[PDB]
Amino acid sequence: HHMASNTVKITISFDNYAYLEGFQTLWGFSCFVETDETTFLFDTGSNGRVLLQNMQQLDIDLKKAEALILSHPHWDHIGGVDSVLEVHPQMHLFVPNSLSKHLIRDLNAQTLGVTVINESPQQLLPSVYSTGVMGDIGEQSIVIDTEKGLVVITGCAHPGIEHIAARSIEMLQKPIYLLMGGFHLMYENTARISEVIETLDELGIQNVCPTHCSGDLAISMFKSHFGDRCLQGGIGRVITI
Amino acid sequence: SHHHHHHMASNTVKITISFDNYAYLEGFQTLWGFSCFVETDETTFLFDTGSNGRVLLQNMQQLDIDLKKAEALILSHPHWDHIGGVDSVLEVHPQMHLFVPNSLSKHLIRDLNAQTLGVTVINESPQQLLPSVYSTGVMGDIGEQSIVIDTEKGLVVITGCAHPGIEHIAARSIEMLQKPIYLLMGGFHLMYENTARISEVIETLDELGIQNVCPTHCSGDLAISMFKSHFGDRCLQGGIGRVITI
Ligand SMILES: [Mn+2]
Ligand SMILES: [Mn+2]
Ligand SMILES: [Mn+2]
Ligand SMILES: [Mn+2]
Repeated sequence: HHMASNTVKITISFDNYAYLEGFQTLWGFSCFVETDETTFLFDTGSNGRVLLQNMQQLDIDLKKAEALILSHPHWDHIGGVDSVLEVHPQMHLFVPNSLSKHLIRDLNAQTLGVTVINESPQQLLPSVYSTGVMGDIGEQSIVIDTEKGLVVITGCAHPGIEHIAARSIEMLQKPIYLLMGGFHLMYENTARISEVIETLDELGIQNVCPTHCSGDLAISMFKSHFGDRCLQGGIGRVITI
Repeated sequence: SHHHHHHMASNTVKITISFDNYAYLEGFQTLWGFSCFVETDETTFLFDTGSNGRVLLQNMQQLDIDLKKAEALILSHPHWDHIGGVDSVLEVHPQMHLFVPNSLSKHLIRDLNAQTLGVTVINESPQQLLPSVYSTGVMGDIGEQSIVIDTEKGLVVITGCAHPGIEHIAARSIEMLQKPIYLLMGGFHLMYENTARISEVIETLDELGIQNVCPTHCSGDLAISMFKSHFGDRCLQGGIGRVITI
């Protein structure tokens, strides 16, 4: 009994892992989201020239995108904004208040307008919600409401992947079908990661797709724990809900 | 069997402001950030890349700056409005050497190494980078380097946003090379200082003997006005398209 999404197609378009041959791996994250109600870009990687190149090689039509959502102000997620907005300025933007006011001003003058998200969760597009800005760095994740459950996407997940999972489940009172993105576990030891995994098991996370800054150790442990419920990420990966 | 040596000081230096939130010439899009195209006797380099690499390349075309004659790219510090144009510059002209502060992400340094002629990572010690061109070394909490150009008229010190304090960057430069400062230019980060401390900054720069200033970018209109009242013609107008000849 929800106003959920019919089909959701997520394409990783920038990553430091490669799911497909023919793509330059670089540090950063970005993914292209197509639903039956909206189309949007989530983050822009560290390099907008490679990002545009990746999208041409993936047959991603950037001009079909209605909105650009930014997770947090780090170089490896806003590094492609200028290249994206040059070719497709007619977009509404959704950014966290952690972003420089100078940048927010420049973006407003270039696009259909910038919505600034605060600590309060908020719907952005049909079936697409922001967690609100969390953590000291000031990061927002996006929650997509689908028939199979929630799909949560994070940039580097600085506030803690388990706090973002729990925030999303509170917002919409549905379980999480897919938790994906960068988890920022690359500097953590084995013990800590097993605690995170088992908290994600308590919350009932059904599938995960850790990539970007998640860490080789964490990704391996996630794989051995979730098995086939742990999806291979990287540039060119396509996930359909 | 003939020997060849670089000059210690450059006889002529030409500095072109190619990205700024002030405009000196008509018909350029101001945006928050800074970039400088520097031509010396023996080398040509970029100092920072603004916040928007597409606008940066457009500004450089309109200014008849050929990016491809630049031998090096120097980054002052990791803020979005100074590294925002790096990817656009390296796509058209990757055959450059890079000089970056150690406050840059090691992930970003790794990526820049694979795409360029190589990255030199500056630490806390001052360091020569090019003929007549030195870095102060990484200063401040954010980790910002400024460049000191050795000229036959004295030192030309260029700064991105000057987070460590413009008076400390001035003093460091003078310690480095034991020459007076002919020109101190760039963003001085004096935007939210009251007139009382802008005044003690100004007279510290007077005691250091700064001969000319060009505050721009994040300097602040309050400070810029006090600077232009104190220095008169020795305070130069900044902005896109401003060409300073030494
Ligand atoms: Mn991050
Ligand atoms: Mn990241
Ligand atoms: Mn700065
Ligand atoms: Mn700045």
